[PDB]
Amino acid sequence: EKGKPLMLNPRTNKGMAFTLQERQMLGLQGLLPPKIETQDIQALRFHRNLKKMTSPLEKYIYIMGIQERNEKLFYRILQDDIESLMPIVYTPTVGLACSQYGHIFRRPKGLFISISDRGHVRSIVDNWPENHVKAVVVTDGERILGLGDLGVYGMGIPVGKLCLYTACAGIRPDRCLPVCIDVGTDNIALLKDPFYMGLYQKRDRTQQYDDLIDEFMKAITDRYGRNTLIQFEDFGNHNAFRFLRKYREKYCTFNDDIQGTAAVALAGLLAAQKVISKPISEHKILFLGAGEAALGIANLIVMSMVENGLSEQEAQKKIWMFDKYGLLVKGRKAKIDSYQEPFTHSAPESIPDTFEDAVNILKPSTIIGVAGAGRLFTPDVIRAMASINERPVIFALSNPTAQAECTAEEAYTLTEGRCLFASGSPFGPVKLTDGRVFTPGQGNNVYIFPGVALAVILCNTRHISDSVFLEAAKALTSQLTDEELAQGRLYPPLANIQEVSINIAIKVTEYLYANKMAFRYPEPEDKAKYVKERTWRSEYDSLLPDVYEWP
Amino acid sequence: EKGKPLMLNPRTNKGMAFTLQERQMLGLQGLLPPKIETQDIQALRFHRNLKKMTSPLEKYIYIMGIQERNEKLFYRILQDDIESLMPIVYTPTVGLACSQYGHIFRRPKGLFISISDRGHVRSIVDNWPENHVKAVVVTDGERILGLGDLGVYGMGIPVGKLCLYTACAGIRPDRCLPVCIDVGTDNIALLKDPFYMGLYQKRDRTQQYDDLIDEFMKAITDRYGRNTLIQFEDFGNHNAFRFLRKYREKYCTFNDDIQGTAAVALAGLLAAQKVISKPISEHKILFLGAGEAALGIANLIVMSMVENGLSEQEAQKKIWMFDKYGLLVKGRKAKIDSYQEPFTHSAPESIPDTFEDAVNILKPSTIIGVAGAGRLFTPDVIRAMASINERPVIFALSNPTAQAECTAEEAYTLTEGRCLFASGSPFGPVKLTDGRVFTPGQGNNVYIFPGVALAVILCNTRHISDSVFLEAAKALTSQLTDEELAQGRLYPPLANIQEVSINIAIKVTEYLYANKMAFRYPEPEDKAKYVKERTWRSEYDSLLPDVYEWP
Amino acid sequence: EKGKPLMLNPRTNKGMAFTLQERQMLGLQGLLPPKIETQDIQALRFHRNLKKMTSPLEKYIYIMGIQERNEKLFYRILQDDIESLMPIVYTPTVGLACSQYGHIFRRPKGLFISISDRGHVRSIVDNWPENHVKAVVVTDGERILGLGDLGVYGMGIPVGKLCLYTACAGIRPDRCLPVCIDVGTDNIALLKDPFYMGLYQKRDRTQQYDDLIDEFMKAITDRYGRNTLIQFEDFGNHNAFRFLRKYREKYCTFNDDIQGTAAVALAGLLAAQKVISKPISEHKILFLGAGEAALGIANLIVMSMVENGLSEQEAQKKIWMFDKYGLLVKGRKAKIDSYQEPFTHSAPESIPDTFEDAVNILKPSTIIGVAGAGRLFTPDVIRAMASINERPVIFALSNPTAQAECTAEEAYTLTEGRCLFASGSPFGPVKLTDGRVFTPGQGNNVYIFPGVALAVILCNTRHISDSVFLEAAKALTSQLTDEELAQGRLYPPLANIQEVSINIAIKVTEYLYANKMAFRYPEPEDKAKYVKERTWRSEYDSLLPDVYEWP
Ligand SMILES: NC(=O)c1ccc[n+]([C@@H]2O[C@H](COP(=O)([O-])OP(=O)(O)OC[C@H]3O[C@@H](n4cnc5c(N)ncnc54)[C@H](O)[C@@H]3O)[C@@H](O)[C@H]2O)c1
Ligand SMILES: NC(=O)c1ccc[n+]([C@@H]2O[C@H](COP(=O)([O-])OP(=O)(O)OC[C@H]3O[C@@H](n4cnc5c(N)ncnc54)[C@H](O)[C@@H]3O)[C@@H](O)[C@H]2O)c1
Ligand SMILES: NC(=O)c1ccc[n+]([C@@H]2O[C@H](COP(=O)([O-])OP(=O)(O)OC[C@H]3O[C@@H](n4cnc5c(N)ncnc54)[C@H](O)[C@@H]3O)[C@@H](O)[C@H]2O)c1
Ligand SMILES: NC(=O)c1ccc[n+]([C@@H]2O[C@H](COP(=O)([O-])OP(=O)(O)OC[C@H]3O[C@@H](n4cnc5c(N)ncnc54)[C@H](O)[C@@H]3O)[C@@H](O)[C@H]2O)c1
Ligand SMILES: NC(=O)c1ccc[n+]([C@@H]2O[C@H](COP(=O)([O-])OP(=O)(O)OC[C@H]3O[C@@H](n4cnc5c(N)ncnc54)[C@H](O)[C@@H]3O)[C@@H](O)[C@H]2O)c1
Ligand SMILES: NC(=O)c1ccc[n+]([C@@H]2O[C@H](COP(=O)([O-])OP(=O)(O)OC[C@H]3O[C@@H](n4cnc5c(N)ncnc54)[C@H](O)[C@@H]3O)[C@@H](O)[C@H]2O)c1
Repeated sequence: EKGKPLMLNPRTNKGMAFTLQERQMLGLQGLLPPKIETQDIQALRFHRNLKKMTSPLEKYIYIMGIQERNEKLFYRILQDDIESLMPIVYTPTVGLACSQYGHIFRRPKGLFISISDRGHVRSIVDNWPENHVKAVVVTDGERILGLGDLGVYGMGIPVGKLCLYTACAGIRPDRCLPVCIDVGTDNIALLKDPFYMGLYQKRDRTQQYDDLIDEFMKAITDRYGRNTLIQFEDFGNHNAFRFLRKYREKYCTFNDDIQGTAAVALAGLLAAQKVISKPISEHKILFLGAGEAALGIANLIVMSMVENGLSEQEAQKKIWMFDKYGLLVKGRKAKIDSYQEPFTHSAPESIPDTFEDAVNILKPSTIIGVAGAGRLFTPDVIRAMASINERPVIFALSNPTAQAECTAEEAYTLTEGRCLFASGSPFGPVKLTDGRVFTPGQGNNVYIFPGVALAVILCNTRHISDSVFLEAAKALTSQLTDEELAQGRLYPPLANIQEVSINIAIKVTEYLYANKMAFRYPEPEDKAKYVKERTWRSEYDSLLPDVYEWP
Repeated sequence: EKGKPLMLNPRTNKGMAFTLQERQMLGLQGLLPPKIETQDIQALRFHRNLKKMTSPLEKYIYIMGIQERNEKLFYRILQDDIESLMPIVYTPTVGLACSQYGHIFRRPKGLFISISDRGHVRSIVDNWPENHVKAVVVTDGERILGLGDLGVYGMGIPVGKLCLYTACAGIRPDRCLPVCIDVGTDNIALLKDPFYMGLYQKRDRTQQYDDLIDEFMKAITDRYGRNTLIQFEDFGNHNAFRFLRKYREKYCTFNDDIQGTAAVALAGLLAAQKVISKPISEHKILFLGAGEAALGIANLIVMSMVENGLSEQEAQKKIWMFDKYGLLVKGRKAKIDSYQEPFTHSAPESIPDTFEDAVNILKPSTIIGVAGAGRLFTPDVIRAMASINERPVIFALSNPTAQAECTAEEAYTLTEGRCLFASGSPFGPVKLTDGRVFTPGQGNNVYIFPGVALAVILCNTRHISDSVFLEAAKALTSQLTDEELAQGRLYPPLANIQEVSINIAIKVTEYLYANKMAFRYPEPEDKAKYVKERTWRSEYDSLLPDVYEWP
Repeated sequence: EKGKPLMLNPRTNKGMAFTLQERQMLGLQGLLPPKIETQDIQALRFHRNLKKMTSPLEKYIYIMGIQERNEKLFYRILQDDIESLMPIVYTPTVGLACSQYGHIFRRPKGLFISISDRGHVRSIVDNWPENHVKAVVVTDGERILGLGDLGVYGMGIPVGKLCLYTACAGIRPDRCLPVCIDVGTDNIALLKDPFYMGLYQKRDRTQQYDDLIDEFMKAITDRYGRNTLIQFEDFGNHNAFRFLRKYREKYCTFNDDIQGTAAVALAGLLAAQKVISKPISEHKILFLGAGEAALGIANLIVMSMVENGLSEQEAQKKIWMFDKYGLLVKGRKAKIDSYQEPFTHSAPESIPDTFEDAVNILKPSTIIGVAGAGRLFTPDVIRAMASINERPVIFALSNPTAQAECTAEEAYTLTEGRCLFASGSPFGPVKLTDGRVFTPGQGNNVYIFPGVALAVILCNTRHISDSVFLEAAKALTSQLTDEELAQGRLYPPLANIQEVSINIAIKVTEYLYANKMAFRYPEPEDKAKYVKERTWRSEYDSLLPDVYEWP
């Protein structure tokens, strides 16, 4: 309306950016200090206030406070210094906040559906004020980064993720809905806490759990549409793979942990090859770890191979996996699951009892660290790759840094700068002795999920096939310039995650349309112009009314 | 209404306290974490959080964020630890916040009137969303405590002041209005700060300034009534006195800086007399300082004296003042003003050039430190007094602690535990070589204004005479129990400022009616029941609609 | 929200129908009489009330007052007695209301755009409180039926028109937008009336007029979309045709006055052919009149013919027209326009000076009365036709009844019950000397536009081709059951216009998809289920919030 409510609403509050005319006309005069500020000035104010801040957590609390008060300024701010603000609002720090959730808590943020609510999920869904919701991010808080099961504190994740859907892709904030399904928590620490904000019960694993997810899926589509994008996040391996399969062809869904991961990784391996043009038949990849990330990446790698001329079987034979019980080999005592068998091959004559051994026995051309257990890519493992291959492809994806398999410096120096390196955690440029400076790239999931979400939404796509991620991967790598690829950059600078994201969305829409997966039909001729035109801008909208005379 | 709006309104918002029933029936189910908490658990969480807090400003930012999200909880917390929180929300920490204003600024909190809006102050005033305003606190921010002129940053004062009107007296927050008039600022640190939130101009001191205060005075009573309590604060000596003189008989107004000061001070003295019972005529009071506070406490002392059998001229002659220029003598080169004149006596035979000399030449039985210039109550002046009087009354009121004229330990030790001591800033017990524990009291204004504002509001009083303050002083001193005086306390424990404030309310109302100053006329027989029956409680209200069958 | 606002909103207001539960839980308990009624009792009360009503205008004022207080009830009532109410709400009574407008005026009901607001039409358009508008009906009020130019009083037309879009087709009322453009009025009775509610100026006919229609056309699609259904009505021949030509391929628009007329008419003829099966080439149609309606039905006949094996030139030659100036002959002094030209044939040897002569000289097998000038189908012309044709097709379409060319009794009696008859205005059975009951049908547009608007809306069609109307005509005629034709009905009973309208919807959608005219592409397999699944129901919705325990 007019007056105060205009200020108590973040979707409208312009704060001191309300002009004099607006303050006067809207009944705000006197309610704000005597100075009128522009959006530029407000961003400049926050930047300074955040600049002189210590912890990433306090930076988080402060910036998220800006979102609950002024959504336009908040995105302007976060878009003005996205490279550094992204890890605060999301990526690494959000996980710190999910730990303090309840202690740092100040104001709710999304939609909470508890197992106690079973049978009434649509009523809870109908309580969501937004009518035109296009992008939903769900989590049950069961697996938050390396923090484990945080219960309802996991809500901090979808919130931060959606923050990026908007900041990078330009997806409308009002059409985004963060959701957290509370079925209980297995984290005893939380259960004991009297300030815990969730169901005081152990994670319900009964059928009720499955039915509740079904209900929630149905309820969301019933009100918002069968094509409403629903992305699972931090669900817990078993549920994440099975729900992905169970719904992928029934709803517009996908799990970023499995597929976004798979695509960012593939994108790296693709930029590598653009360097060492060697027969795809000349590749053998070794995985340090055989879990969620490893499986998603293998599967998408295999798909890249097949589409190039190799059988499914052939593609999978060039992929080996080494988890905490050693090389995933046919018959081994340690058990192997469905998703793993395709990569569980016949034991070599020499069964390694060390990754370094495997690296020597199997002789892979590429190594991928997804074990999340420290520097397991020892100098012995490293130099044992630089010796085996002219240009070793080394991927240490385990986060946070302390968990990585190795640093960039380790990789580069130990390989005299002949390795193609990339990691999940950031590392600065490694300037060796000869003067060479190698700028390593970080394979962050944000390169993929935002542009893929927008493309699917703008094309009214109702089902997301894995082929869209291969397409996505390809689209990311195609962004890398010559010079970028010449300095060890297997990823475009995170500083332009925006145009990279649009470019990715544009390419993906072109793909959806050409493969009849799109349904917004008076089909655009210029898919670029199309996408570019539908991106939400953080610019403030003028509120004045059109007043004119009359002849 | 119901739904989100209910949560976005601090007056109604009860956070995790809304019951399941309320959430369901109100359209909130799903917008809040699946946990039901009590105001007790809530208070408990924020308390524990605040305990583990380092800096006070942080503490202030934290707690002021609760007040902007859940008013009830805020006052609940504030009242749960009144003594420790009052100084954060107001008393001393608030002044630190005013210097920060613009840096810490999260959301606006009061009504801003600028000399730019002259002629249109009513419009601004009509923008205030509350219709039944009973208590206004104004400031032009010209003299915030020791910080000086902080322009519009002075708003933090009326805001914190009012928090206490509510916290101690039970004055309904929705009937409180924090006001700040911006007529320019003389502070060059401000005029040059690009993120300053006020008018970039030197303080206007022309007729427009006076005209604007009148306009504001008329605009406020026009909308809310002529009996609307308007309290001035941190205005700057010349204006504070003259405006006090100019409207005290035209409106319902008072100046806590002048009048509330005179009452807590005077109430300390009255407390002392419970020990030193000698005739009032035998008193001689020497003031370290001759400013606003010296002239305030002095004039009120005179009245207590005059009302005790002394002519007004004699009363005046029992008081002496020593500013920076030395003893306020008749004829001194150092200029003397109209308000000091009555205390500028003829020069004694021995004119001191030092306060120690003065203490000697006049041998006052009472000394009041109000110069705000550090320890001017030298260990010698102290002892001088202990030798001139059996139980000397030493009042070191200058704040903050660093400006205090001396300390608890100082005074008590240098007097052997004979002196009766009081100070502006706090000091903990002073245990002596003989094991005698001496707990001094603090002369904080918060003792007077809360209970006095509520009495005036509830009686529909239209004017406040100094006699009302004399009565508050006597009402406060009557709160002192034998024991606390047996401990050195010249005031009741600040720990229970609530009841002390209510009891002062009941006292002053009784006096107002009895003196035909009250206008709420169906006059109560039990003034106690009357006051207590009208205090605002912090208890959450039930928001559940009445559902029942129809027989 | 809840409370009074819920009752002041016709969309939500359910009057005495709100349940006790809803009243209690919604804050209405006490604001409504202590009685709970059903929509059935409600409908029943207003029905009985309306039965005991004398004049139709009263009936209109009454019922239009229900629509402004309770939308659901309104459509419930309207649909409970569709045949008798349609003529009150629209068809004929509505025109009477337009003359009264300003006298009967209670509350505004649509969107008013004035030539005064040129350049600012978007602003006005943005003021419309509905965001998802699917159907707009525009009129400049230049030609309201027989009443002529009624300026802004023409608003009553789009309003009543739309009531039927909803009543018969099930098009959601909140997605309907009645529009009236005021560019001045030529009516002197209006220009002089001091209580006139429009612009006191003669109709603008300069470029500004054309410019304003464009502006309106662009402003409407700008906000709601390019596929937004915009229907023109009562515009005035020249404009209605030219604007129809100008935008039919630019926007999603049609003119019911031209196109809907041509379809009900033509659908009557098609019905007749179910009796007179002779080859289409053997048909000869003579028109009494050569205006908008004659040119509409003619052109659509041509298309049905052309699509049946006739060249377009021949089709045209099977039609003849007789305006006020006599037979439309080649060379006649009486001017002939571009639209009549194709039906202005070379003069026969015997040029009639009378329609009876014409009927003789051309011996048409079909005659259509569209001159709006009373009984021009003289008892002689009638018999002439009955002697020229075994079963002559006589269509007296001029309205109201007084302008009809002849009557049911007339035609049937003067033909011995051989003629196939249809009329614009209603006529009850015509029982004959032999006891043969002849129930004629009425060619009301309400047969076509409702079902056609819904088909176009649901298919996201962006343009409407005459072929769509040809299809509506064939879709309607297919509704006719043997029996009703056995009774003389050349159209289905207006009593069941609902299903007849839905069935026409399902038919036209099937045609739209099949001809690549639809754009809602996840194309339904069961178009019937698709249409029926999207009709708006008049049933009251439950407003009770979901309350339940937590196990
Ligand atoms: N974009 C990215 O950078 C990105 C994306 C997804 C996951 N990751 C990282 O991948 C790591 C693993 O994630 P996940 O979801 O696959 O986990 P997971 O728990 O599903 O699997 C971890 C695997 O590592 C193996 N492992 C653990 N300790 C080992 C050890 N000491 N020696 C050998 N193998 C060991 C386990 O057997 C297991 O198979 C995490 O650190 C995560 O940060 C990075
Ligand atoms: N052929 C055309 O180009 C055409 C046709 C009809 C209407 N329109 C215009 O489009 C508007 C209405 O169409 P629409 O809303 O379906 O848009 P759209 O068709 O351009 O977008 C397609 C889908 O993407 C979604 N979307 C767009 N931007 C989004 C964002 N930034 N964040 C999240 N989701 C987003 C929409 O909800 C929609 O479901 C109207 O204003 C109209 O002027 C264009
Ligand atoms: N309730 C309380 O405890 C309370 C209330 C009000 C004021 N105060 C304190 O009183 C002090 C002064 O307040 P004010 O508003 O009257 O100030 P003011 O500026 O109006 O007056 C200060 C006076 O002290 C004199 N002075 C300054 N330095 C001196 C020196 N070195 N030696 C002797 N005299 C000196 C000045 O001449 C001046 O007359 C402040 O520090 C304030 O904290 C305490
Ligand atoms: N004789 C009686 O005891 C009597 C007579 C009439 C009405 N009432 C009751 O009083 C209520 C309304 O009357 P009222 O509001 O004028 O009360 P009031 O007349 O008792 O209060 C006197 C004044 O003090 C103000 N006030 C009361 N509590 C306040 C608070 N906590 N904070 C700030 N200002 C406060 C009021 O606004 C009023 O101007 C009604 O609900 C009615 O039930 C009592
Ligand atoms: N669905 C229906 O039943 C329906 C639909 C549309 C129009 N109509 C009726 O058709 C009539 C005309 O509508 P229109 O919009 O085409 O009108 P119009 O003014 O555009 O055309 C009327 C034509 O009739 C001719 N005419 C007038 N008097 C004549 C006379 N005395 N003898 C011979 N010809 C004469 C005129 O020359 C003119 O060409 C109206 O009365 C209207 O009620 C019925
Ligand atoms: N494949 C499917 O069957 C499918 C796919 C996605 C969403 N949905 C459902 O559709 C709903 C929202 O989609 P939609 O509104 O675009 O529907 P829709 O796509 O089925 O309807 C097509 C068009 O017709 C309009 N429309 C429908 N009924 C109307 C009516 N009665 N009156 C006037 N206009 C009407 C709509 O506004 C839309 O522009 C959601 O609640 C969702 O559950 C169904």
